[PDB]
Amino acid sequence: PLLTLEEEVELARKVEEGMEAIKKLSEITGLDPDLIREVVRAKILGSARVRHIPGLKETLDPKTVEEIDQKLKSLPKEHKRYLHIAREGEAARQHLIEANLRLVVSIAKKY
Amino acid sequence: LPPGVDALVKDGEEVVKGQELAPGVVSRLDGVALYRFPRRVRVEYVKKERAGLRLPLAAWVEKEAYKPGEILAELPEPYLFRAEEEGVVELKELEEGAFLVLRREDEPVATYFLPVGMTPLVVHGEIVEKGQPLAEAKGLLRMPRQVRAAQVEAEEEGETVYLTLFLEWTEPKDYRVQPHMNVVVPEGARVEAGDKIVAAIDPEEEVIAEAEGVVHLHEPASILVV
DNA sequence: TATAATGGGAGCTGTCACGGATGCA
DNA sequence: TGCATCCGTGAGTAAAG
Repeated sequence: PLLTLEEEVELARKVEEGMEAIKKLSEITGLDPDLIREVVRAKILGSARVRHIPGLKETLDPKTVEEIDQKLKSLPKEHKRYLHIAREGEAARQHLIEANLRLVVSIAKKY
Repeated sequence: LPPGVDALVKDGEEVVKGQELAPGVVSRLDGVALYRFPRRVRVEYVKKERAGLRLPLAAWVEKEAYKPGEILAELPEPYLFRAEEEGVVELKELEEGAFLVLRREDEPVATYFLPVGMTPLVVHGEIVEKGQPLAEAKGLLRMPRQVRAAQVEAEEEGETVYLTLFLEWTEPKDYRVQPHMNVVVPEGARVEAGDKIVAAIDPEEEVIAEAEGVVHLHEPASILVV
């Protein structure tokens, strides 16, 4: 279904705050921000989709994503909070794209 | 939810299929209802103060404390509760019942309490001299539903008693939330002075809790049954 | 890179007979 | 166990065009 202004603002906000949270998690863990984003995305989407990303320096298989998810789950409460932030941001990203898929059609029909 | 109408169910509360969720909504399934973007945030701010009252000794109903609605005294004839200080009247009417506060220069000199059954005979800001009627108590009088008497201290003087009540009650203040604002506080949580309730785009539209109180969410944009 | 924009158009047609798979009663 | 019904497929050679 099509979003209401409130749902749109809420999803966009969660997306922005999740990107900020991935930045903060890279600050803390000293890991790579892109690898962190890929791990959060992998868990949000499920094991249905897991593949090697071109920019990543490591091959993204369920073993390494479990390792990184464990290094994330072993954080203090005020640190591990950013993990939940990022997860909810990714879920909002997916639902925002899916909610606005109709606009693409209504534009592309004229090309 | 249509505009302005409120929810007949509460946030976090489990529901049943067919159970109506609002005056125009009936949930098709069972489970945990959830609020989507509450538009009005009401905070019940708590207040622990000290207020006095003088009554005939015959009408009094002696107790160590008073639960809400409980009878405080029963009067055979109309009685005039008179001022025992001189000042300007700060009238503060609750849902039912009121508080009178007297202040001389600016500092309060008397804080009275008029439970249900006492019609105040004064207007906010009025000047009162010592001994003039602040309220008439007619017949039985009882505590309001919104305020409770934690402790009671009495003093016998002549044919009257003077009660120094240790009162505790809550006062509501509403806040209007806009679609660009999000509630960062759950239902029924406790805030302090300085805690944030509703964030916004710019800091000057945020909702900060002035004092301590209990948060209540009303008028959600929609209700999500999961 | 910033008003808002939120579900598509074209079908197009005078066989024909068979063989084999699907669909009902 | 028997029928109607539908879908796919094939329907002459050389020449020029």
